[PDB]
Amino acid sequence: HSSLTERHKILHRLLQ
Amino acid sequence: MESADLRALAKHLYDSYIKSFPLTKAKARAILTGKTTDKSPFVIYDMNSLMMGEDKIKEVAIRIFQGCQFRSVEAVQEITEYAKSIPGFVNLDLNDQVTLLKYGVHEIIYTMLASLMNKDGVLISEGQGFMTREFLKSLRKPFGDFMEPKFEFAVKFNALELDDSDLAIFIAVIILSGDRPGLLNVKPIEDIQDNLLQALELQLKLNHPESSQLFAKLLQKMTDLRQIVTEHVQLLQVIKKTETDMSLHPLLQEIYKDLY
Ligand SMILES: COc1ccc(S(=O)(=O)n2cc(CCC(=O)O)c3cc(OC)ccc32)cc1
Repeated sequence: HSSLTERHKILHRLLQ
Repeated sequence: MESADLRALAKHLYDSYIKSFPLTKAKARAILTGKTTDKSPFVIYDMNSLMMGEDKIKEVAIRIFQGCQFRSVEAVQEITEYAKSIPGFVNLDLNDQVTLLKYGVHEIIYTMLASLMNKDGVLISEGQGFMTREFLKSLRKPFGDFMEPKFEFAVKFNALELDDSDLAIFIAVIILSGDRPGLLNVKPIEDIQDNLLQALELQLKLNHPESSQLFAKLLQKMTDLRQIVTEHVQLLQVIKKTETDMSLHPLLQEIYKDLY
């Protein structure tokens, strides 16, 4: 069960 | 939302747009028109002019592909900063924020690319260069098919004569699309988009009294952008399946992975 944030590390990081 | 609020939203977006995107349509068209005190862009029209101009801006086709990819990566970062400024966006489930960018970023890239294009070519490297449409089209099979669909879109899109203020809201509208695959919670997203579309409708009526049905025309372009992505992806597939040292930047890779 992998979330969007889990499979988009760079985007998640950009969003932070 | 009543008019005053819609106008405040439009200005809010415009200001963040200006802070997020270094090269605006205003600047771009000034350069394209020669109506700037700035020195004319260096023109890339062939292999020689490319190598030669690499002072202000493998094989040629692949060098151009890599330049574009470098730019896309920077554009995604700029679009992400802009998204975070759209009222309500950062209050959404982080996973939905990721989905909206995943699907929205390339559509926005093509939208903004139009600002940099005329029917003859496109501004590159902060507007310091101008690469010809003819040159791009001459790139060996796979690579010469990449930009042309974007030129064809840009020519029709540019005929709507939108300015940066119009575009700020339009891009926000595209980002806040509630029908992206895999969204966890559509209602909050559609609520925001409803406000943005209202702001857009008002913006276009005030800023373009002469363009009857401009809102309607612009709405149809949102769907054109989706088709461009579909075609682009198919072309990326060919590059993947039958090319030498071809590898995408990790940010692009995560964007395209499981896209649709
Ligand atoms: C000048 O700035 C830009 C920014 C984006 C574009 S683009 O049309 O989206 N585009 C994207 C890629 C690869 C990377 C990705 O898939 O994002 C690409 C490769 C090409 O090979 C010659 C031509 C156009 C390309 C064009 C110019």
